[PDB]
Amino acid sequence: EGKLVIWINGDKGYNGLAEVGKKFEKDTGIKVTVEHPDKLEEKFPQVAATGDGPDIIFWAHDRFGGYAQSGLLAEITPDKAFQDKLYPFTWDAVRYNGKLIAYPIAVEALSLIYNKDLLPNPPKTWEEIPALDKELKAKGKSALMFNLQEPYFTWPLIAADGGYAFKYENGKYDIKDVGVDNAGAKAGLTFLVDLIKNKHMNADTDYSIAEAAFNKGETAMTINGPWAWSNIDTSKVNYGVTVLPTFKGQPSKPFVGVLSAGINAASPNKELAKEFLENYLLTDEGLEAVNKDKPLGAVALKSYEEELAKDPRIAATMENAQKGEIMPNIPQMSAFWYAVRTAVINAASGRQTVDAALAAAQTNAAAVKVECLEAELVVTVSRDLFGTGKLVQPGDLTLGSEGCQPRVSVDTDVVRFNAQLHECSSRVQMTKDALVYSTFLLHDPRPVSGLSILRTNRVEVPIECRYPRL
Ligand SMILES: OC[C@H]1O[C@H](O[C@H]2[C@H](O)[C@@H](O)[C@@H](O)O[C@@H]2CO)[C@H](O)[C@@H](O)[C@@H]1O
Repeated sequence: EGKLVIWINGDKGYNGLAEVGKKFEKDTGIKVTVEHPDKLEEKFPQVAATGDGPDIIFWAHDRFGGYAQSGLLAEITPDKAFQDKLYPFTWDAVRYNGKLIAYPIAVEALSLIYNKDLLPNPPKTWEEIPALDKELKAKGKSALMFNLQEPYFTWPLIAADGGYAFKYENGKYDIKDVGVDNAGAKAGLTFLVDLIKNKHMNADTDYSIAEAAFNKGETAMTINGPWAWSNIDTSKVNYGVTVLPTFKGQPSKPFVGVLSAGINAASPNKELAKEFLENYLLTDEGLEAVNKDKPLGAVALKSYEEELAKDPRIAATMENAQKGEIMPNIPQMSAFWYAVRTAVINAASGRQTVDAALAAAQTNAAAVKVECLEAELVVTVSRDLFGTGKLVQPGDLTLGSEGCQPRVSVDTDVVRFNAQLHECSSRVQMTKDALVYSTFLLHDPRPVSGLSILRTNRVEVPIECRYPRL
């Protein structure tokens, strides 16, 4: 106590935020340490639960609903005055069960970035790209390259024809109705898989690779957010930020993220944190510092938002955001992201059919929660697997092959597997960055007693853990 530790992703303007801390230390004498750990969104909950963790954590609003439910977040109490300074849309994003849990910072959205010396006219539709690629392939270039390793980037396409995360009905989200295995999704994803089959794109393409490609002018287009602009400005590439291409006449639907800053419920400096955020970061001078390092896009503060609205890049950001859908901040979000992530990855690698991959993503997102530990794996399965109300039995569930002998625990609503990674991995591989331990969870009620007909209750989902190669 007597300082502030802050966590924020590595792709954000952490250097600018540390400057806002440099000022905060000068005026109050309290030192601010800004950190940018990898997987900090998965790590925060882990440390915060043990009383530890940073004072302030930065991330899109979608994670904070889970945090608040786990009791890891202190409630924020800004007065009516301070509230008027921020847009009502941004406050809604950080509200869970009728409470304010974090401070809205900026509004993010994925935009289409093109290099106009290469491509004066950006494609208005996705379909135009397969052909536009052949033309560029002719002169040692590629049409499009972006991060295929994160569902955040490929979702805008999948969600175009009618893909959605959770059905919002009657004023609430139905965590059992997930729209990832419908025709709209399959369409979007199928198109993406085709691109990789057509070799118009590489399945192993991730953030840095797509960044370096576009920044070195090796590709005409890329998809990314405001934070990316800083590095593209330094590469002195004549680029442009425009609306995302439409898929089958329908516009791409990106998830709208609202960069938020929460306060650790176990943080001893709650008052100090409230000061820094309200009275140092959320001001014209504070947001300016960060924005300069890495663009925040459309800031939540009305005063500094209007000053940046002139920027055509921000305008295109807002346009895509307008055509997109705000992320739910419900705790089931993480399950959703994992489900989709695994889906896209398996499909793109041709390891699964689009129809199968999105089928498993359906179950995963609804019924399954995977937790990856150092040498250990935890899989939690909803007993109401199908949503029929008929609870499955533990003996019917099976993790991995015969060698996998996990410790099985059974609650009223769940069945939990604790498995050793070494014992339970059916498949291991290496990516640019990652070691991937993979396995499957299986529900096989058979042999059954009655005549199994219509819908089959044999379900198999992918269980995967990805670890950074250091
Ligand atoms: O891809 C899954 C991922 O999506 C979002 O993460 C974004 C984040 O919102 C952006 O600020 C920036 O950091 O890019 C991220 C994707 O690499 C969700 O916020 C996150 O929960 C989810 O895991």
